Amino acid sequence: SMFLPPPECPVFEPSWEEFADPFAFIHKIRPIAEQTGICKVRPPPDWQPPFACDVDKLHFTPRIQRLNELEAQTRVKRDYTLRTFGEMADAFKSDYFNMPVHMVPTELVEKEFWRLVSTIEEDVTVEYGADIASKEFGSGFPVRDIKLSPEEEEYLDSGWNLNNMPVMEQSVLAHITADICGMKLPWLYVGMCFSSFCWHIEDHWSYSINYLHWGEPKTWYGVPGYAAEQLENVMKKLAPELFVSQPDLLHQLVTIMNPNTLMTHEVPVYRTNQCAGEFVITFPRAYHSGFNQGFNFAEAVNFCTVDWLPLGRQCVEHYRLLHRYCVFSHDEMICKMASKADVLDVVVASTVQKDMAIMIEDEKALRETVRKLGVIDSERMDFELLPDDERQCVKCKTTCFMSAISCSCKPGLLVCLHHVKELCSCPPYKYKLRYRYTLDDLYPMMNALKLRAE
Ligand SMILES: CCN(/C=C/N(C)C)C(=O)CNCc1cc(C(=O)O)ccn1
Ligand SMILES: [Mn+2]
Ligand code: NI
Ligand SMILES: [Zn+2]
Repeated sequence: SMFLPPPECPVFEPSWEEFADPFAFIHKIRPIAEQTGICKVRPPPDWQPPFACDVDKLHFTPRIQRLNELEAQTRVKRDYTLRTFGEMADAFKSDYFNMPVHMVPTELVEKEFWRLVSTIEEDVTVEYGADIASKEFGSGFPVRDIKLSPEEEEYLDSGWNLNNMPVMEQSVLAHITADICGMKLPWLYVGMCFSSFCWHIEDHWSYSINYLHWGEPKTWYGVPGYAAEQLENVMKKLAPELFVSQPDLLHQLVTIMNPNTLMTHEVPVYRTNQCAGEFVITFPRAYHSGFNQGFNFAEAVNFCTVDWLPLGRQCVEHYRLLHRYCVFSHDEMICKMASKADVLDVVVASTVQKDMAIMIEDEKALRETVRKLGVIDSERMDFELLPDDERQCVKCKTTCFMSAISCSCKPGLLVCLHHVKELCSCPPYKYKLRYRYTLDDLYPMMNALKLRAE
């Protein structure tokens, strides 16, 4: 009546053989899990990585969260150690319910969270150590440096050690060297009761893998990729403030919204309580949100497989339509992988080859189009050398790589080939096509992938 819990998302309990290879396992579950957006994976009972960080020596400054439904919050933002944060978090939850922490039922915390965010008259604020870079704070998983124990060493090379997943051969980012805003490095989340993550999808519609190392559960809500635009239409009607365009990547607006509201508008929503030692996997373009039941410690990483690759291209097209900034150039990634065709995994090579064929035919059509507009002059340009802010389309903000148009009248400015008319006031003969590759350069790059693929 007040809150109706969404149905449970799928839970998988792989055997050790199934678990050994995460890419194979994630591909196998895709038919089921992509219908729910999120799923939970319980590792085999003996897979128990030991936790390595320290409670007194690592510091962080958490974000302050006002728990108000539909209120705009920025997606990324007093000093605490893990010890002092834990003391604050435990006292908060204990005092809130006047109970011991392990006695507060998860169902009650969930009901209370949704009551609390709905009520104007409540002004409950909490703190969340969110989006902490593993660079500075260190990973919860073992990494090669401190002398590691034999127990720690068993997990250095695990496929489910989140440090390794981005650099394994079946990762399409394995041979990519640009630093990509942390898409290959894990991020940490130090939670307390009611600290929350707003509704969002991942950069470039990537997967995410999320591991709860220890503490009280993390409650999730998830929506399948197929329903993403449904959800966005519901949210735009109820909170249009969130859909006004932002000046950069760091100004993304997000919010808390009751999943019953989505369910009332026929958006499918699934839930789970993720406990210590369990993974949650989010699928491409799968909206998710949630909150922590109490003091806890989680680690997550973006993840990009051969299954994701075609969706990556659709994402950048969607970003262009919305005038939203890219984290990296998808075409640049594809061309980097083509330049390493000889060392790619053969299934990766085959998949890149297919995406490259689409890229080449689209580029051919765009170049024919701008030529018909009277852009005659051209010059090769190594787009990859330019900082991102020097190669964004004036109009749609896409990061250019394959080609762009420049104008001697407006020095430094570029547009992508969809927006030739938006660059400058001057006639078309004053423009120049700047291109990374000739069409004749591209066909052999694609053939190398084909040879590798066999
Ligand atoms: C892969 C980690 N990541 C990238 C970090 N930022 C770009 C800094 C994310 O944005 C993950 N998405 C936010 C989020 C946070 C939580 C959480 O607070 O536990 C759960 C699910 N998703
Ligand atoms: Mn996320
Ligand atoms: Ni437009
Ligand atoms: Zn453009």
